[PDB]
Amino acid sequence: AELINQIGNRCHPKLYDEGDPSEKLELVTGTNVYITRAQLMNCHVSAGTRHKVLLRRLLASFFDRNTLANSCGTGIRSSTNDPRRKPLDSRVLHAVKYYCQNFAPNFKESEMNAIAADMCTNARRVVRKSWMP
DNA sequence: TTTACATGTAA
DNA sequence: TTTACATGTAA
Repeated sequence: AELINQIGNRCHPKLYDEGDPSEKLELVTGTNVYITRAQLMNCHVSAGTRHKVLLRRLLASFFDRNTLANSCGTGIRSSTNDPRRKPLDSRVLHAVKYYCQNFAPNFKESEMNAIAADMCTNARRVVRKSWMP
């Protein structure tokens, strides 16, 4: 095919393959991280060219608010505040980050970790604390 | 009310 | 310098 030489879009190859929206795509080959075509599509539409928002929508696709609130972001170091906070799932985080650094080669590791920490930080400012003494 | 991005801290 | 973090801001 006349298309092999091209760099191509920096997205999931099957993403635009006309197919079942509920089909589970492996986000990055050999990571065992899956997402539905429809949901990955939804992440890309929402983000457009904003790699920062693409990171945020992918992370919210795997991690709900309570998981985010109880996580220390990437966990390169342990938490400053609450040592019971576990890192966000390391296998999911690497695949998501690898997928976004591949979607936007100027995205740096440290910007990506800073966004992941902010997700958790936002989840904690929203989660309502207990009203017990 | 929520959150993407900004600001600046503590260790 | 780095990184998890709470908070400020704008929409």
